Amino acid sequence: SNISLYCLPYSGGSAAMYYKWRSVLSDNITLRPLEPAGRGTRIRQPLCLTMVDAVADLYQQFVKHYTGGDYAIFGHSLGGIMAFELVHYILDHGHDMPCALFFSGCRPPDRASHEVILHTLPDQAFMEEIVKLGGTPVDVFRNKELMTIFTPIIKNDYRLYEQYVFQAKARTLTCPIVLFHGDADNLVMQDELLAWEKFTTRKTRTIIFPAADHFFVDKHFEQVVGYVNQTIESLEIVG
Repeated sequence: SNISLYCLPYSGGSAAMYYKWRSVLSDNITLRPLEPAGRGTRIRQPLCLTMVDAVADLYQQFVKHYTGGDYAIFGHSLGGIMAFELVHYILDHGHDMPCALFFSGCRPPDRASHEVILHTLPDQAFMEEIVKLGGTPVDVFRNKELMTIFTPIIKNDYRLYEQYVFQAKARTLTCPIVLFHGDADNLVMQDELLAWEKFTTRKTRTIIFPAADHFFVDKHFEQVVGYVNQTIESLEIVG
């Protein structure tokens, strides 16, 4: 059979971070990067206003290639919160349960709080703070051209994650959850990820990348896809 893997990017990111995944993903996995509005291929679209609007926006993307087969969802950081909210929104529409879900660099949705509200800082102070936190690569201040166009986009995505307020759901997921974590990640508290297990009736599994920061998802993408591959291959054998 075939399975489509929908991938959501981190804050400030675009679907193109996942284009390179097509060189390691299993041959019966169809890559389906989902482009959030206002960046990448959807740069002309207004930026989302609230998490619920951003989820409705991605669902419209989802239903451009979704015909009822098997599927999984991967998201990194904000993309992981959006993946969580999006799956329940898909289920609220009457679609089937995904095969598996991957939440990378993502604290549990009931604890996905910001210890600080950064999005209300002046642009200059915001970008210095997120460079300090490892919430974007430090080579971003090199090109000040790049920063001008880029700052509104990443600041909006921080606004979405900071104003996010978890509300419990009408259902427990019934698929496996896989969690990806870089042990040197300052924005994800390893101890907290145990709060992820109540959100599915199946096994949660955690994979820690040694000597890896927030952006292990790009630097070690081949290993991440190695695990996505083994998760899906393992479900094709035993369900």
